[PDB]
Amino acid sequence: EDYAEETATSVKFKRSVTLPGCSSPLSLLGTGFREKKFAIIGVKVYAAGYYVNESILSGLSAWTGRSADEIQRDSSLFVSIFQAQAEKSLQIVLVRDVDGKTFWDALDEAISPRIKSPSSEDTTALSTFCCIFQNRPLNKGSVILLTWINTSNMLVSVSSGGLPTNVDATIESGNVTSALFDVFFGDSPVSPTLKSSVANQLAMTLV
Ligand SMILES: CCCCCCCCCCCCCCCC(=O)O
Repeated sequence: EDYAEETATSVKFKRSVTLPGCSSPLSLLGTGFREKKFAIIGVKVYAAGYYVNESILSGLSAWTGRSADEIQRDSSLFVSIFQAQAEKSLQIVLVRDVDGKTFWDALDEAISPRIKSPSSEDTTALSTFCCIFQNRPLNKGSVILLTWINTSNMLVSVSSGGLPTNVDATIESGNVTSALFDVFFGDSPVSPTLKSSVANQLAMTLV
């Protein structure tokens, strides 16, 4: 159809989308959910959809004909996706309210271990990134867009509902851009389902 459904949360993701600051429409490559245990039982925090400009597919021809499992366990393939000279974006849709401390804790846990010694440029990028979320309630239904323009530039947008239409911030930092990608597609993805979904789709596409 025109929309895909994320199994666990039932959140719908349009298969082809036009995103803020992106010239060409992007195609949905995978979906998944992120769950976390704050107390006793794990709960679903958000649904996520990863999009890519179809132009990056040609750049992954070295992996043609590989299985989903081979693709999933190949770090070089995901690094190649990150390095591709095209636009990619992650659409996060909150399925529960997220308060300030919860948000900062998660951001710190994701960034800090990956950037032990931030450069002045990284600090500036992170400050700009955080400013967008400061004094901003992240209630259920909120949509966050993390768009990769290149290996060092990202466009970030947030809405309280519906796909953002504006670019809230543009940041420059290879370390921050790389760190955020690793959060979702590295060895310990926060959303194993999202990574597996992307791997499966790539296996079908790189045939
Ligand atoms: C566990 C609650 C976290 C709330 C997630 C809100 C989405 C913010 C997107 C910015 C990326 C920050 C990386 C951390 C991702 C994560 O821990 O789920």
